Amino acid sequence: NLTLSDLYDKDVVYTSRPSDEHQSNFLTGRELLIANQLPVIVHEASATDKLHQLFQVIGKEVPNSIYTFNNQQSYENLIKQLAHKENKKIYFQYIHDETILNQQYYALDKTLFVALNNKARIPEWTNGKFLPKRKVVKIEQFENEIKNWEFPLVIKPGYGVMICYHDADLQKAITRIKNSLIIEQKIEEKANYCVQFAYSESLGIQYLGAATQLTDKYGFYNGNENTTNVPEHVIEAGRQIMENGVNQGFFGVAGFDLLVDEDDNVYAIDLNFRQNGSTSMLLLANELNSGYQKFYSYHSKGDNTHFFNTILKYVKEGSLYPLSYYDGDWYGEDKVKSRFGCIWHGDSKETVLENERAFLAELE
Ligand SMILES: Nc1ncnc2c1ncn2[C@@H]1O[C@H](COP(=O)(O)OP(=O)(O)O)[C@@H](O)[C@H]1O
Ligand SMILES: [Cl-]
Ligand SMILES: [Mg+2]
Ligand code: NA
Repeated sequence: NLTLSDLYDKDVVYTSRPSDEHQSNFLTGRELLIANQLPVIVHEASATDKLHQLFQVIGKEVPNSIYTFNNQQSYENLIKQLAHKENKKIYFQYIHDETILNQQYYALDKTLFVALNNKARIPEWTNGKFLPKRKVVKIEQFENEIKNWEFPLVIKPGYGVMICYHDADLQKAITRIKNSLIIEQKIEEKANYCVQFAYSESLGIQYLGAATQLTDKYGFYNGNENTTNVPEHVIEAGRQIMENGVNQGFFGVAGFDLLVDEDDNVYAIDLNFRQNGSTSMLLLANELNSGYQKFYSYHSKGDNTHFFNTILKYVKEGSLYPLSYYDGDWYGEDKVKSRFGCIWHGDSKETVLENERAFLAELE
């Protein structure tokens, strides 16, 4: 299976940190087990002895090719040092301000990265295909325009995504809104997929697989599950979107949130020209039970020692594959909440989800 160094040239250094600072630090370790030879910028608390212990159980090692930082200033100074004095190109997962690093030191064209990930611009990347009823509306005209829409509908920035089923939901959304907004019909989906692809010049476009997104009825993220039953026309919709981005210079990993309705129509509701936590579930498939897999993340309830030791219990049982660990005790005992990203895997959904619930009960 592919690793990230297969996609990125030797001069690239990778950061998955968003520009909650502790949650952002926790994300720096997200890709460590798939990075291989790619150097990764990681918070010190994301690679303590606790991470080494978890990886050791499953026969993995922490990459030696990490650069660490411990606060905002050290993060920003490290980026400048690598680009200005070590001839590195920085591959970002999230938009960073120009004061941090001028565009000429980006591994991937910043203007293209912003355009590919701009939700208002989805129709450009699908060539007008795969769209629900959807309009981009300036905020001053929004309240009057929204009266023309039937429920259920979705409001997105052009607060986060606001799914509205009725007038009460809409009035709450309007209060939170008070330059542009996306209004979209809420599709009554029978399936969703996050379909993922990689590209490099030597490899061409490669389909990596797909994960289902677990979301509540308001779209809030509750994890990702494995799936091998992706319809060919869903894969092809994703491949077309990938090719559109690649043709303008995209390289690396991308994932597309594709919904399918009861008539098998495909809707592209979110394009992520960047990777996510579930990319690791696809690329580590050789080490996971294929029966059922669920990727998610968890926070300490307070006692970081009990959090870690409960995690270690389940890792040693073999049900729980550790991906990332932010050690809040790096700041002092229980001063900051530890955080953990992982894959539950096993023979069936029933047994795996029972293990997850047992773990959550043991924590609380
Ligand atoms: N038009 C839509 N129809 C149905 N569900 C939607 C729609 N837009 C968003 N959702 C739901 O909300 C979730 C989050 O929306 P998304 O646009 O993917 O935002 P994010 O950028 O936070 O991923 C989706 O995964 C899906 O479950
Ligand atoms: Cl843009
Ligand atoms: Mg999404
Ligand atoms: Na996106």
